[PDB]
Amino acid sequence: IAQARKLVEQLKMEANIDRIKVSKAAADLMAYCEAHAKEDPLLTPVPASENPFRE
Amino acid sequence: LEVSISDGLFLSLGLVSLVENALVVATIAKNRNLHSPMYCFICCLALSDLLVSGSNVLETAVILLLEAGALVARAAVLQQLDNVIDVITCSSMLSSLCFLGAIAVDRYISIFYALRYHSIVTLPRARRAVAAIWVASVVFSTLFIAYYDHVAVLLCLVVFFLAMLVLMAVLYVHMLARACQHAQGIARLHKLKGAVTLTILLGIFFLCWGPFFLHLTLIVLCPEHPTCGCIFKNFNLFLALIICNAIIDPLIYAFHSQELRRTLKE
Amino acid sequence: ELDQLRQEAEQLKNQIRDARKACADATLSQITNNIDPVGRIQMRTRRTLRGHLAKIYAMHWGTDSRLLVSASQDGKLIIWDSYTTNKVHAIPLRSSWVMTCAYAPSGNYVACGGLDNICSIYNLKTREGNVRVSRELAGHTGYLSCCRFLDDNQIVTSSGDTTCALWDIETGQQTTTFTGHTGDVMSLSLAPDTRLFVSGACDASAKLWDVREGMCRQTFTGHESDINAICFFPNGNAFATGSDDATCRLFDLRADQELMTYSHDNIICGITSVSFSKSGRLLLAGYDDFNCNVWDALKADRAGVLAGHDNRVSCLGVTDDGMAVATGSWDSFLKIWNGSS
Amino acid sequence: QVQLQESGGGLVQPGGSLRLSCAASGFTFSNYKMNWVRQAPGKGLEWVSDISQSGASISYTGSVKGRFTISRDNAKNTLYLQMNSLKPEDTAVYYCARCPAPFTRDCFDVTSTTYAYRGQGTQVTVS
Amino acid sequence: LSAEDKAAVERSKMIEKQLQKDKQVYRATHRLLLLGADNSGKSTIVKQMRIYHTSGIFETKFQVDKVNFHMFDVGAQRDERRKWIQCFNDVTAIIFVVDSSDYNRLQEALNDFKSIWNNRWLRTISVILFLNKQDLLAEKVLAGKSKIEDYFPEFARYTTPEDATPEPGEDPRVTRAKYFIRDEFLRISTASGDGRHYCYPHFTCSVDTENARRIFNDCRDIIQRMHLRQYELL
Amino acid sequence: LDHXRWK
Ligand SMILES: [Ca+2]
Repeated sequence: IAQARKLVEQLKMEANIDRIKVSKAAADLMAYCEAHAKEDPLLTPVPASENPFRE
Repeated sequence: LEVSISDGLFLSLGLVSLVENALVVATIAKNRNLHSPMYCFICCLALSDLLVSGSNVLETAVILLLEAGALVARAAVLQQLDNVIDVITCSSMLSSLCFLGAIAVDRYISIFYALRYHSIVTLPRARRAVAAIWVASVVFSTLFIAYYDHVAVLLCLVVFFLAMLVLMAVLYVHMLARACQHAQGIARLHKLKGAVTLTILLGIFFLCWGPFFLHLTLIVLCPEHPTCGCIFKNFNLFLALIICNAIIDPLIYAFHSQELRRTLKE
Repeated sequence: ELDQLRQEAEQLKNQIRDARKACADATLSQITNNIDPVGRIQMRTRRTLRGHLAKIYAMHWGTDSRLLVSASQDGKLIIWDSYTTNKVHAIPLRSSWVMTCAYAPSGNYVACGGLDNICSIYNLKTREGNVRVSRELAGHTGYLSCCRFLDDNQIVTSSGDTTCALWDIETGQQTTTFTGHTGDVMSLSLAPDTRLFVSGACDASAKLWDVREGMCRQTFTGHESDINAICFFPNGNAFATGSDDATCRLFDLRADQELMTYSHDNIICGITSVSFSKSGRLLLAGYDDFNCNVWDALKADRAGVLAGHDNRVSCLGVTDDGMAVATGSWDSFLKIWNGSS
Repeated sequence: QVQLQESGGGLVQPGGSLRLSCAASGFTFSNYKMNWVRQAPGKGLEWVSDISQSGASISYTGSVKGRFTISRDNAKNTLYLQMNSLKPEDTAVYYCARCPAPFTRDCFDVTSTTYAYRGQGTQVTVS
Repeated sequence: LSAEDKAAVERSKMIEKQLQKDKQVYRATHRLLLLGADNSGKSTIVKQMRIYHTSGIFETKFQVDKVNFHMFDVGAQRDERRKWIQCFNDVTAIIFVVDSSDYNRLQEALNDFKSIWNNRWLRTISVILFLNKQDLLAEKVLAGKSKIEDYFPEFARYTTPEDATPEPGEDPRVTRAKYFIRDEFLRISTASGDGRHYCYPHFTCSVDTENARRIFNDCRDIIQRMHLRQYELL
Repeated sequence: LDHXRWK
């Protein structure tokens, strides 16, 4: 009866999902970061001639 | 009794005042967040003191550099140069006194009428009052240094200082009485600093401006008597006292704010 | 009986923790120990947008990298040209206590809401040339903490009544409502491909929701206290979370667990807003201490600090070009930050 | 996950004594101010007592002041309520509750109808 | 600059002129949070501000001596309030209403007051404290059926302060209970109010006509205490 | 010329 039925249902819905290794997730994130390191103006400041925020 | 002032001390005291006044004005010209009736009157005070210290530094520099030879000018020009530097100095003092009164009135209209404060006092009206004070300061300073040998100018300058002293005293003493009523209300529920603050404000005001208008008064009431002579012989110290006031007032009014202390520390 | 459900939930939670532990083979700080440091990122306040009267509570960049919406509890939305400081609009709100605003990817509509419990969407470019409310979305039973546009006609919304909702704007009604948070949901973040959003909700937890299926796919539970801020990592497979723990944490939607915790013991105050940079390597976090910090998201080193504010930082966002960082705080100013070499 | 395993409740005769215990898990226990809350049947929730991070302050509801005492052990993350002079009106469910944020002393929301950082609780019966 | 860039500056200046006009109304209006439990008479207070005249918040506008007050009553929110309360860090006062007759609930009212008082962001905000329902308190203490000593054991060792100003014909029983409750809130206020903020206790009944006058005087004194402290005259 | 006036 009580609403704990929906909580346990959601837990079993969340238990069966697939889970890659943490090492693979980390590798994907750092591969993305390194794949966009030149494109990021905060990480890699473009020269002042092409910043709209001062000249 | 005579106190030696005429060389080096007077100049360096002026230069120190120049630094402190400019620092106040610069700290308000940057950091636009502070631009408000309260601190705009304080900036106008510091500007007036800046012109007091600058024009006295120019006066003592010109006089010193005319001394021991060096620069030479025909006296018929030099007397008018002196007249102009006096008119700028006197205008910047009468303006400084008026802005001390304006700070008094602003604070008063911010304790009494505390709720309607931002309807009564506004930055437009602050701008208008500042302009009116500078216009009046120049029109009177010019008139006074034209008719300077007539008694009426000296007497009116004295009367002006006495009225400003009365205005500040009445407003600040009324504000302190109200602060003491609030302190009693707090004590009644919960169960000196005000006096220190007020006596510093008025003490410095009266001590560092007062003896100069005393001098002017004695120039009217006892022009030629030895009983008055040691007041006249120490005139240069009374100007040094006004420059000392120009140094103390930034520390009483501007750097009293923590936010100004931060923006000065940078 | 309730006890049988409670113990079954207990054993399912242990199973989920076991599954997470089984894939936790190596921590991010091991894998990235060979990565070259970011260096001392330092940014100048390029422009200060000033003229809100009260504390700024929310802001959002447009998709053009140029226009800002900013919301202040004096009851005004100001739209700013960040290239010029020009106020291209200023909208008088129905109620002053705005707590969220959002700025549509079509650029044409702006939305805000808050303690009125109503989402107000404004059309910026009607034929009469003057702003007006196109819809008021009413039906949340609590203050709206966050809202975000999916489309010219769909807005996701977040409320203190523990629910999210997806609204059809034209008809003004909830298509779906997302339920199962135990506390005030504080921030949304939509995925770069608009099928998923995460939300954190004044319990230990952040939840991943499927906009089309209407259901919670995953639940993240690392934090000690209320999650104030949430932001997807630009790949869309991870998200960062800021909390009253005075910690940020990064979760991966596919290892289903924490990767890394950003925490310096010199700072003990809550996180108010979080944003990644375009590359994702810089994580930018706003604090109750009147500051923002910049973190190497791969190494958890505190790369930089943006100490420009007189009151708590309340909102924080990078442009979609990655070209500038906007910061807003209760001192009534938005500061725009960039580097120059 | 943040969890609070209240563990000590039971039945006593009037004048009896019980010692409630909460085991805290998933958070840096030493940073948080902590409370006990109870709910008599048919009443809403009510606050019983409070302890700061290191015991540097303790507070109680006036109905309890001499009868119950809180204790705390940061070295093993346990929170206690030693109850020494129980009375029938103490018949209630007792909940260990944590303040929302560390390093802060405004104990908001701890009595709220739904609240995250509060245990399942244990019933005490005084016959 | 030319063409649309000049028109953009022209629009920006028209906006600036409207913002300068709105700033005056914003600064000339005083904002208040009305806060109180469901048993407290905050609604009947609101309904009697009109002499002076699913939604999550309600707004009451009233005027005293040509000062404009905005008083906000929090509506259909959930009971957890630690997050939305942070919006009111820049009001003039919290008006906190208490049912002085519910001794069984006075303790939760005190814990609510402790929470409001010690919150980091409300640390500047003064509290106006309406100890409402004084008629019910008086009738309850006179009937004597319900005690206060078993709700607050230290009441038996509390004696009426010389601070007291009892109304005509008030029994010492009722006066001592009344001021005991008043001092119960003051102990909290005085424990941690480090000069930044104060509270203003008022005994009131729902039928009171003078409550807008009270709020006016309390706001006046709050701003005076603030500026006299800013001027170091206090 | 002197510092100031009425000396
Ligand atoms: Ca001269």
